[PDB]
This record gives sequence, C-alpha cells and structure tokens, in this order.
Amino acid sequence: ETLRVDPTNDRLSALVEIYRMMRPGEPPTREAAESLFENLFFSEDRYDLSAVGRMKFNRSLLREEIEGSGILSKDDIIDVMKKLIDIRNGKGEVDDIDHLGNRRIRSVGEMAENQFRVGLVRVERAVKERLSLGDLDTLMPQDMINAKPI
Amino acid sequence: PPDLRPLVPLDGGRFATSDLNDLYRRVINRNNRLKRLLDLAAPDIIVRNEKRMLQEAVDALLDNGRRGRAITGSNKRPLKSLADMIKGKQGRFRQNL
Amino acid sequence: AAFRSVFPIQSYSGNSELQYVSYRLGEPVFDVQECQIRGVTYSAPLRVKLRLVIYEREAPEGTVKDIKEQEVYMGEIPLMTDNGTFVINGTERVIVSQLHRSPGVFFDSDKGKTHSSGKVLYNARIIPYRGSWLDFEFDPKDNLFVRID
Amino acid sequence: RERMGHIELASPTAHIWFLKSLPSRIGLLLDMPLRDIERVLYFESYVVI
Amino acid sequence: MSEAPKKRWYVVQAFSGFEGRVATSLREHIKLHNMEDLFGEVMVPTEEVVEIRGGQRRKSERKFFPGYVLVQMVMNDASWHLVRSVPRVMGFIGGTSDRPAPISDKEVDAIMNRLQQVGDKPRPKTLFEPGEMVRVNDGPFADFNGVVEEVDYEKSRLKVSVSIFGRATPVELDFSQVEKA
DNA sequence: AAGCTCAAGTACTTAAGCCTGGTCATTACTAGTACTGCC
DNA sequence: GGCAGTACTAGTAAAGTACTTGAGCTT
RNA sequence: CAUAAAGACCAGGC
Repeated sequence: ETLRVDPTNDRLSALVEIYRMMRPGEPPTREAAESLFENLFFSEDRYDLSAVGRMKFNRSLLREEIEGSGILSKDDIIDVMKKLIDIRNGKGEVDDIDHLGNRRIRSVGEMAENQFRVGLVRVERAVKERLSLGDLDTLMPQDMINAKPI
Repeated sequence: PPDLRPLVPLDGGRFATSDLNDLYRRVINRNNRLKRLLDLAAPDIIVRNEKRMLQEAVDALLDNGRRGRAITGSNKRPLKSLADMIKGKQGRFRQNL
Repeated sequence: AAFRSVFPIQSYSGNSELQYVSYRLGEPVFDVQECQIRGVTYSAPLRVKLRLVIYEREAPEGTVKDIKEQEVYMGEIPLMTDNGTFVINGTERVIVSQLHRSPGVFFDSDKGKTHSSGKVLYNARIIPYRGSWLDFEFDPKDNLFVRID
Repeated sequence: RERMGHIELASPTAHIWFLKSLPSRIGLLLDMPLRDIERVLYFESYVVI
Repeated sequence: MSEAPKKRWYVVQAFSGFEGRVATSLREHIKLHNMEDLFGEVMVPTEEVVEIRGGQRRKSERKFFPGYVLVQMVMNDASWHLVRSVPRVMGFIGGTSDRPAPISDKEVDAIMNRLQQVGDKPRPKTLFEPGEMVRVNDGPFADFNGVVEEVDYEKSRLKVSVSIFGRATPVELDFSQVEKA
C-alpha cells in the first residue's frame, strides 16, 4: 500500500524525485540524479559511517561477522525494515538507546579525522582540475594540491 | 538628524558608522533623476527605470528581509534598518531588553 | 584510514596511478614552553610521501618522464604536548571527546505525532555524521513512509 | 540637532508596513487582493485601477 | 528537439555595485554542460570598476541602471530563477515571485539604448579657438585657427587666418602643424 | 451552480536574569594597473 | 624601445498557536 | 579630559 501511493514506477523517476525533493521544481539531467543519490548513502566523500559503525551496525541485525565497509549497501536497509515490520506486528521489543554497545565515545584523534575528511573531499576536487592544469609532469609540489581548503 | 550620525574614525584606517549613511545617500541620488533626465512632464505610461531604482532605495530604509535583504561585501547579514532596531531581526531584540 | 579515499584518481586520457607509502611529520616550530611565554602559534606542517605515475594520451611527443618528490606540504595541523594539550593561536587547547548515539539503526517508540493523539506506531531513526537523514515511520493509515534530511 | 529638513521626492513611494502585513490596509477597504496583487503591481512592470 | 527552440530574455533585480561578478558567477556555477544548451548571451550593463570621470555637476545625474542583469535562457521562465540561485541577487522580477512575464528582443535592445544614452547637453565642443574652424598645435599660433583660403597641395602649405587681437592674420602652415576642419 | 462550513495543511512562532572572562577575525576572489623581462 | 606576462592591490562574491485553504456536502 | 567598535561563539558563577 506504500507502492500504491508511490508515483514512481522504475529507477529513473525515483532518481528524478530524489533530486527534486533534495526544491520541488524540475528534473536535473541524466547524470546528476544518479550522482546525488550515490552521494547520499553510497559514497565515502559525502556519507561515512566510519569503520566502527559497521561493527556496531552488524550487531543490530544479529550478523555473524563484524568487519565490512563504511558506506551502506543495498541489503542492509531491507533487513532493517523487516525488523521494523516485526516490531510493529508484536514480536520482539524496543532496543536500548543508552546502552554502551550503542552509546560510544569518539576519541580526539577520530575527531581530528572527522575535521580533516572535510578538507579531503575538497582537495580531491582540487587535484581533479590540477591534473589538467599541470604542464607535463611538474604537478607534484604545488601544481596539484592546495593547503587552503584543509 | 546631523549629529545623530557622526563620521569619526575608529582607530587608524578603520571606521564605525551607522548603516543609514549608505541609504540616505542613495534616495537623494535617485530623486532628481526623475525630475530632469526625464525632464518630462510625460504621461505616466512611459517611465519605469527610475522608481524601480528609487523604490529600491527607500525599501532599505523601510524593511530588509521581507522580500529581499540588503547585504554588504563579505557580510551575509541585512543592513540594520530603522524597523530592525526595534523588532530585532538579527537577534538584537534579545539585546535591547 | 582517511588518506586512502583520495589516492585512486581516474581521469580519462590521463591514466594516473597514485600509490601511498607512509606519512612522516616534519620539524616542529618550537618546544612546549615557548608557546606560553611567547606568542608562538606552533603550526607544524604535515608532509606526505607520494608515488604517482603518468601515461598521457593527448598527442605522442616521444617524451615521457616520472619525476618524484619526496615530501609535499599539505595542511597545517597542530601537534600534542607531552601531557595531551594542543595550541593553535595563543592559548592552550583540549578537544573534548564526543559521546552520542551510534551510526546504525534503532527502533524507538514514536516521534512527530505529538500534535494529534498518536496511538500505536513504531519507527526507525538513523544518525549519520555527514550527509542526510533516513527515517522510516508509520501513519494512522498503516503506511510506511520515509524522511531524508 | 533639533532642527529638521525635508527631501522633496518627485514621485511618492509606499510604506511596506501597509503592504506585506496580512491585514492589508489597501486590500480590505479598497477591494483589491490583500496579498496577491501587491506582489504583482508594486515592484514589477505593470502600468497605468 | 522536435519543435524549434525560441530563446527569450528577462531582467534581474540585483544589488547595485554587485553585478558583474554575479554574471561571472553565472559562468562559475552554470559551467560544464559542453554546450550552448540554454544560455544565449549575457548582458552586463555595469562595469566591474568605475571611471574617474563622473557627472559634470553634482546636480547632474546618471541614466545608469546598476544591478539589473539581462540573461537569455529558456524554461520559458528561467533567467531570474537560475540567476538568483547565483548569490547576491535581490529577488525573483515580473509576473510573480515564481513566474516572470516574457518580453521581446527590441525592448531588450531599448534597455541597452537606455545604457548607451549619455548626457550630451551641457552644450560644449571645443576643440575650438576664435577662427573657423581648424586646430593649429605648432609654433607661434598654437591653440589658434582659421580657414585655409588657398590650398597648396604642391607646396604642402595651408594659409590659415588666425584671429588674434580681433583681427585676421592669414599665415601659411603645414598639414602636420594644423588639424583640418 | 452557488455556496457554506469543516477539516487537514501550512507557515510561523518565541526559547524562564545579569555578569564578566578570553578570543577572533573583520574577505578571499577577480580586474586593472604598473613593473619588469625579453625580443 | 615596445609588448606581454605576472604580481600587487583595491573593489568586490520540541510542540504549540493562529491562519489559510481546498474540498465535501447541502438549497 | 578623550580613546579603547559592533557582533558571533565558547567557558564560568548562581
């Protein structure tokens, strides 16, 4: 009944609506509607659930292994929503918010990393253009990288 | 009033003035333009370009923010209007009381 | 662990491969006692080893080369005193650790339906650190919705 | 300080307190739209009811 | 496209003194579409700097319209929406705050003609001395003038009548020494 | 067809004293001009 | 000596209220 | 007698 009130019918109009909700006026292009949704929950440069958060994420779904990637996958959210339906029907109970398996201390070095990854995603866009601004192979010291956005 | 807006320097090459010094200087430069450019004495169906500039000049004395704010270079804050000193759009109503 | 997200860069007609070795800090500015008695900012530059190679496809000129620089200056991060405090401009600084809810999935009671009655509903909320939100809530019409950002 | 001067404006202008306010003083008494026509005529290019 | 596109223009109410790099920032933000898609031409009536020359009197005024950009782009209604999306622009101009009304091209060229029109009547053109009409700039009779009454192309001389002391003084001068009326 | 009220939808709201501390930066990008090096 | 490149420097990019309004239901 | 701006944010007392 969510599908019946769903206006979209395929992958394309879903990406059009996901761009259009993130200013409800227009469809962007062919390419930016893909790149924005890939930069919502499936790319480290805009969405990093850092590598501890995968380990805490696996215990919320009773997974066996604890290692994995930082960004989410297409199999995780469906398995979460199954547990949402199961808690709605009556089986199972709520989870503990304040338990320390969920309530985690973030260290000072990890905070410096989380204030350095902001400059990394800008300086990657710097080295993209300064790959083309280099003459032949002089782009190591300064013609590649800037210390201003970091 | 003349002495209500002084023009003294702060220290060296910097200044501390009111935000009314940038707004009363515009309304007067958008006043005689409709009088003598525009020497007509026309039907009112012709002229557009001046009251779009003069009304734009007096709106910054009226209100900034209800359609379009008035900002300065490297400043994403509206110019402190005469109503904005009373109602405190920038949060200075929490500073007046 | 954050360096290795920006090294594979793939430009069409460039064929660039950037491989990493290690980071080594350079020299500091002064010691731990001149940052209080003086106006020492103590901005230690961060220099990083790099290994890049180029295979250009624009026009064959017959000249190819691989010039390698040992250290390149990127960023100005402060360092740590022998106890564990920082300095940036003039003063001593300590960053407090952060404790909040996990980057995962949760199942609380309800939110949003405090205006109406809001009888039985269950819902999920995810807290990321950067990006957009992702919620999955219900309505009195028994339909599952989504909230992004 | 006490003495005043006045600026002769050739064309008169509006007071936006009487315009963007929801109880429109020139929309209720004088039967125009209270919000719509004010965002149609004043700043824009509709001419000399 | 199946139907031929028809490009139109609009007017962009922005800040005064804040306009030319808003056009440059239209080039910045709306970069990288490999085309010739939507933009036809940008029109910048202001200059990014100012001239030392201003009004002759402080009573005398300007016909300039600072902060009013004119951009060509199809939606139909495009080039005030996506020009306010470039920052330091006051609003959205025309029919309503989401939908401008279209104007013709000749009205746009007339808005350019309001820029091109200058204040050419405080009535001076001098470039002129008591003779009628030339400009001598050499020797004794510099900053004076007259008429070459007898032209000598073979001798390369011009017999110019200088009105000094209220009296004509016909003197023969070179082509490089004078400027022809 | 006119119209009359009703309900959901929407935007907007104002955040219970005063007091000093220290600090921190007041803008970094574009355009024109002037200076210097090379042909 | 003249022209072009570039660097320096001065303008300049939570949980509620009211209130609106769209729609469903009658003379 | 005149000068130390304005504002933001944080910490602190009760």
